[PDB]
Amino acid sequence: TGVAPPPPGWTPPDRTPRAITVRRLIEAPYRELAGVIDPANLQLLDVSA
Amino acid sequence: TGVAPPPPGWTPPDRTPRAITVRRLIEAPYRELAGVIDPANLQLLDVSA
Repeated sequence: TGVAPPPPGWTPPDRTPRAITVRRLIEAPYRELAGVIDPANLQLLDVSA
Repeated sequence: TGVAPPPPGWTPPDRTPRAITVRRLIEAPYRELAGVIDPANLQLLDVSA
C-alpha cells in the first residue's frame, strides 16, 4: 500500500519520578521556633538545642 | 396560537452569598482558656492577656 499509519496513540504521561537536583539543608534560627513553639515549652529549651 | 409556554425551566438555586446580619464580638473568659490551653503554657500567661 501507499499510505502509512502515523504514531498518534494516547501519548501516556511520563511521570517516572526523578531524583531532586536542586536542594539544600539549613538550621532553623530562633525566629521560626519563636513563632511555631509555645512559650511554655520554648522557655525550657536549652541554649544548645 | 392559543396555548402559551409557562416558565418552568430548572429554577437555579439562589446562592448569591449575602452579608451576615446578626453577629457579635466577645472576649474569651478564663473558663475556655482553662479547658483549651495546656497548664504549662497557661501558667505563664500574664494577667493582662
